Amino acid sequence: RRWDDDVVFKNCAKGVDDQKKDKRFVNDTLRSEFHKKFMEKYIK
Amino acid sequence: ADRKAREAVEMRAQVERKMAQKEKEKHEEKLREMAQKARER
Amino acid sequence: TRLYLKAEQERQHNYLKDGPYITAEEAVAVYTTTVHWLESRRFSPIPF
Repeated sequence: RRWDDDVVFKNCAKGVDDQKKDKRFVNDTLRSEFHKKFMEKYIK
Repeated sequence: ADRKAREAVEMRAQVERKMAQKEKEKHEEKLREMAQKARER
Repeated sequence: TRLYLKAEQERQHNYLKDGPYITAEEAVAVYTTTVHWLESRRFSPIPF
C-alpha cells in the first residue's frame, strides 16, 4: 500500500499478447522458434 | 503534447517568476528598512 | 551475418507496413515524464 505512486506503467500482464508462448510450428525455417532463438542468443 | 507542454512550462515559469519577484521584493524591504542602525550611523 | 541482416530487414519492413509502435497512449506519458523530471531538476537545455 502506497509503495508505487509515481509508476507510469501500472501493469502489462501480457508477455506475447496472444498466448503464453508460440506453441505453433511453421515450415518457414527463418520465421520459426529455432531461428528466433539462434538470432537472439548467439547473436547480439 | 508538444503544444500543451509549451504552454504548461510557460505558465510554470510565470508562477516561478511571480515567486521570484515576490522573494526579491521581500528581501529588499527587510534589508533596506533595518530594525537598528539603518541610516543614522 | 546473412541471417542477422535478413532478420533485421524483415523487422524493419514490418515496422513500416504493420504498426509495432511505442504504445502511443503511454508514449505521451513518457514525454510528459521527461518534461516533468527536467523541470523539477531545472536543467537548462543544450545550447546551439
